[PDB]
Amino acid sequence: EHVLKQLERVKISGQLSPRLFRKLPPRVCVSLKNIVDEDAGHIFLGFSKCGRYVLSYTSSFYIYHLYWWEFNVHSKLKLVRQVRLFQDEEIYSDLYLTVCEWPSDASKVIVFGFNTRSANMSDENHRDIYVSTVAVPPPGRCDPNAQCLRHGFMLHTKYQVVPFPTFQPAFQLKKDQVVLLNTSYSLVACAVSVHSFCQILVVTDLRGRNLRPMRQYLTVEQLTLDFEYVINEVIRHDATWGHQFCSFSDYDIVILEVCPETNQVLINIGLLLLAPKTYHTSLKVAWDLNTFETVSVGDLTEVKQTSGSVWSSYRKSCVDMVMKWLVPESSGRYVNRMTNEAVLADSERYTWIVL
Amino acid sequence: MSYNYVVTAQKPTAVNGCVTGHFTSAEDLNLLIAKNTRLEIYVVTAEGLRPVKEVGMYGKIAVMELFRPKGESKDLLFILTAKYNACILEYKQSGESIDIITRAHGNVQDRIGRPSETGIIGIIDPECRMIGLRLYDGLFKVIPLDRDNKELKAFNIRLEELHVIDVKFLYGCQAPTICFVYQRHVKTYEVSLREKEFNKGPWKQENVEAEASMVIAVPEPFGGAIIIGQESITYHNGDKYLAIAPPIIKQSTIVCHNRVDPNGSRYLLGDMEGRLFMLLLEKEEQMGTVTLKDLRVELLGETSIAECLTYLDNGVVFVGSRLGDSQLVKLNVDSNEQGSYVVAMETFTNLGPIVDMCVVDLERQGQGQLVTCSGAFKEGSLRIIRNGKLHIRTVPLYESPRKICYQEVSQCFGVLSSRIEVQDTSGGTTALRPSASTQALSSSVSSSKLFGEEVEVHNLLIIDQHTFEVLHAHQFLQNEYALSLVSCKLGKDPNTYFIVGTAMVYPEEAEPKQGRIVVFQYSDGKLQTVAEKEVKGAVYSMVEFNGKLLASINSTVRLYEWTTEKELRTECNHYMALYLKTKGDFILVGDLMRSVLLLAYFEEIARDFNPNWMSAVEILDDDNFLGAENAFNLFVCQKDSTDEERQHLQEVGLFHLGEFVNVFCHGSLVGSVLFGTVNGMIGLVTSLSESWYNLLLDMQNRLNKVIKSVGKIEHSFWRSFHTERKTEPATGFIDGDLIESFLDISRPKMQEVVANLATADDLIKVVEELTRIH
Amino acid sequence: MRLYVGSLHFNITEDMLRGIFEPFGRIESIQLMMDSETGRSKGYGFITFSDSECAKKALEQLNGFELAGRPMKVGHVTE
Amino acid sequence: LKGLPVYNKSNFSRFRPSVYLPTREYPSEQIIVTEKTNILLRYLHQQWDKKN
Ligand SMILES: NS(=O)(=O)c1ccc(S(=O)(=O)Nc2cccc3c(Cl)c[nH]c23)cc1
Repeated sequence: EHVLKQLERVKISGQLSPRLFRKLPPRVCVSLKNIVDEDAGHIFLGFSKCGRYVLSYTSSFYIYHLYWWEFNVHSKLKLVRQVRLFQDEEIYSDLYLTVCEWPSDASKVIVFGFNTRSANMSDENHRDIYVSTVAVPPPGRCDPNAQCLRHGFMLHTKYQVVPFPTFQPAFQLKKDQVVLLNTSYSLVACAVSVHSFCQILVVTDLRGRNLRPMRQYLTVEQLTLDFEYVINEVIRHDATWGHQFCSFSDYDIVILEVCPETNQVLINIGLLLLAPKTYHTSLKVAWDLNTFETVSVGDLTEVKQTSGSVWSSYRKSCVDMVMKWLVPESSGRYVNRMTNEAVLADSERYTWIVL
Repeated sequence: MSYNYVVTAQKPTAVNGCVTGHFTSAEDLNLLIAKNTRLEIYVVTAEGLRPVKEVGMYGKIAVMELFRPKGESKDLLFILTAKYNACILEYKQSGESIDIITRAHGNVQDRIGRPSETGIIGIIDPECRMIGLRLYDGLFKVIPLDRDNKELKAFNIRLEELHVIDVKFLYGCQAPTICFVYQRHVKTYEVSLREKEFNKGPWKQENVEAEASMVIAVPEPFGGAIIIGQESITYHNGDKYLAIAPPIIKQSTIVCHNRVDPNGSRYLLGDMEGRLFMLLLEKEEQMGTVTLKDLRVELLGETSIAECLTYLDNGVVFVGSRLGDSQLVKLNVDSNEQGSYVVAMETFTNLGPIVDMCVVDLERQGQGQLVTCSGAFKEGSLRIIRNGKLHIRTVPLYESPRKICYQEVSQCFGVLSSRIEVQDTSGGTTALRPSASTQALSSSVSSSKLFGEEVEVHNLLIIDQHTFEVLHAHQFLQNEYALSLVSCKLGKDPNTYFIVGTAMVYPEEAEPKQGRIVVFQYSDGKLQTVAEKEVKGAVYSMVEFNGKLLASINSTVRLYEWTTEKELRTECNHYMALYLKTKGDFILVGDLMRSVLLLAYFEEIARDFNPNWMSAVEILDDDNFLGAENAFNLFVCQKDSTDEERQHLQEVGLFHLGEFVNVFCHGSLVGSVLFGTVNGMIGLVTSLSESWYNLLLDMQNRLNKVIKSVGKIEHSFWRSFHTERKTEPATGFIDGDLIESFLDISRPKMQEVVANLATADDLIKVVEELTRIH
Repeated sequence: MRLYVGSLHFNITEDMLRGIFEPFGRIESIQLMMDSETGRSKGYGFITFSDSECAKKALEQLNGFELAGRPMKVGHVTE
Repeated sequence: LKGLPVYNKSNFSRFRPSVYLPTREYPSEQIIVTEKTNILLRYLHQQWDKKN
């Protein structure tokens, strides 16, 4: 195709849409050797969903400062906001950092940090994952006596997981204003509230930039689903084989689908019970965040013969189910993820940052 | 703090769709048309189409189909808006109380599907059981048509193809089988409403060729479907396969169809070149049963480029165009002197694509007289609309007009005609039809040196403002492409010049790499090129900036001084600038994805950071700047007068217009702003005060609880700013048709609405001057 | 241990491969080779474990098994 | 060929719209209400009521 004939089609047709205008090449391109500052340890994560802010982070103990930058083509990429991530947290590792946005509620971003292995002798049998939500700098503004200017705050919490759970940044952040965290002993949904409830009808660290407020005011609410209690309740009622069962060792939980409107999240649960012999299942449980748990599938019983490959075969089944049951989500209502593994393409704004 | 008032100086004229049936009663052949929000009901009678009503829906009507359930005497109506409001409406005529009674209404957005590429497809089961809707990819919205007490519990069925071209409910199968074409292969399915799922429908899936686009469900008794598109017209039903590939259907894609005989014996096919085909099905008995022998298509002639076709009685068809003029056309049973079984009867006028307009003063007296450009391929025409009511004189060009401007010195019009020619090995390439460029008095090709497609010949026509014939056609060179045009005086010259922005686009590359700015004069019968300048890139938009020419190349806005030696000279390079508006010293550059940008004399001033695709922008005053985007909206963003807070714009006024606005032009037909959309609508934006804005706002909130709507669509929902990312109520704009409809209600309804201000006749006063600017 | 896998169906992320290659042993890096201009997966991938025995166990554990629309193969000699 | 239909031979033989302003209200009979439940979860529920 062309671009000029595409413009004529737009003029006489009135259906200009970036869905059909997607396989068109991005225009503006830089090697990031002309607009970058410190002429630092600024590793550039990637653009926002809007296209104006660019994010970067500096490791430099390690420190991990996070930086929102305002963009400009002819003039400078001006640094707007610098924020300290995970204060009063003893950090030791390289920390693969992953930042994400909510689908619609774009007033705050969320960032997770995962290392390679824990150091509590460095325990190989643990992993430290950190989380913190931080507000985005409000561009349209209008001494904290003005209301719509104090859109800046912070909430961080560190946890350890035990064989390791799966990062899932499309379903954990599909419900707006709520984050889902698989703590490997529980599943926790955290909801923040600025000034009527997004909850039923771990302990956090909240901060503004450095201070520590009291729990335009902000309140948090967290709901927490414990795996052992729900496994015992689902076995005691929905188990066509559950009489030879005695105990259970290990389980992995994958999130299949999160319905925001019904406030329900589907969790596949790959259990290792004993019934005796080593036996595995693949349960399915629907969780209703508005009040409670409902069963969907209490599946079969199966003998294991490879160690650990039960989990990879099981997660192969989970991605087989989700890749079968996908509905292609829209632009706008999707979750963007920025992570640099150690080029930034804003395909909407057609900007290339080659490295 | 910015207040504007938008009113419709011309209701949209382009036909968005048409349906036929016994709607007003059981016995009267109603023809229903949807023009972009207006549902115009007609009764076929002896003198012709006697128009009954014009019911105005609050939405862009995208699905409009007539279905009759069992036990209903006459047809009900199902309308779906393009904002996913659905309604089922029953006519009721008691002497004069025409009451279009809504029966069903509700929102069918699901907010997590994505918009499918080909469009909304609404289909009704031929035994009235349920309604199928492809709104989103990978999903099928089914509404059961049950009459129990209140609900119609619609649900979804996960279609597993994620790219479906066209889907039809099929005929005569004992359970309702859909039949679709996915990206291509034809599949069927059989819907199970009791369990709400697809079942493997009978007549398993087959392959078709990749440009197939239309599925037609043939009625009883034939069963099965026809798949049409690009020399592939294939009937399929189970065992039965049938194909045909004539050379006639190759040239252009068939765009609509209509069923002539009620048992599917013959069909009507309209395509992009405006031709007309009669698709013929032949019967055979082989006994009892009835089968299809052999398909044949038969041409009928040429009509206007049809968006919807419709056969009406006694051999007349309603060619309901979207680009150009709609038609009632008689099908002659006899031939003609060239092989045309179609003869024209009534040419319903339509503006259609208002690509651009410059409001000029033809005679005198400062009364605005709009000269818009219109049409797409063979029905491009200059429409001259003046206030009366609105008389619209049509000058057909038979080729595409791109932009126009007015050179009042020689009393002439410069316009950009782009005709499509089809290549051959015979010579270079010879055109299709006799058009305006081919019928010129004196033409000249540009003489400056410097198989599956179609070439574009781009010309400047110069057109007299009194007689509107053509005077000279300047044809640009091979693979040249004129984009933008401006008429102005430059430098200290005494004479006015035409300035055209041509590019050289090539089939092998998407991005253009060379173009030239060419400057002509008109020496009273001769168009003489006085300047040319070869620029590396395409010349996208050109504007006069205080005797200097502010050009825009690919992303480089340059400025040109017009030197004394008749030559153009560059000044600077600031780095898709495609709209350039100039109020004195400011420049409002609207990038396609850069929202808006300002410039001064190039010291940048402010920008906007918002996901938009600017169809056009406008400089309202030096503070407020007004843009229309491709999500069918309007928004105004002021300039706040803190250096980061100085280099920023704030979107203060949001308004879901419902149109795709191709051009803004300053002026007034009777300052104000005309916007000329792509449904032919011409609209007016006026600035306001603060207290008048609050007056009209509170009057409108008291008016919305009284003037009931059709389909119960909320006026706070139809006008609320809705793009794909977010939704929010409308601020900073006043829907002028809601307030102009105040004066047409009854006097008890006039005195019932207010109750909380002085009197009521004063409102009758104030609205009666708001109409005096149309 | 170094490994190349290319079989993916233009909808596998770095995270899906991390989750299905993880629970054998400690993993150090996943680099799913995406095509740049489409913003979408090219269909390759270079994943490196920490140790050298879990990648070799993955060679016979996950080779040619159908992932969700197609037979995914694993394989490393030197790559 | 040409045996075209006729609903009425008097139609089109002897060959400006009004605007519908609604004031009075006759109430709405039925409401289109979309089912809330997700497709996979509804499918798994209806399969768990098929074998169980
Ligand atoms: N657009 S999609 O194809 O529907 C789609 C895309 C990404 C995601 S995700 O963020 O949840 N990643 C994810 C998906 C599936 C399995 C796993 C494992 Cl194991 C770890 N992460 C997984 C879900 C759905």
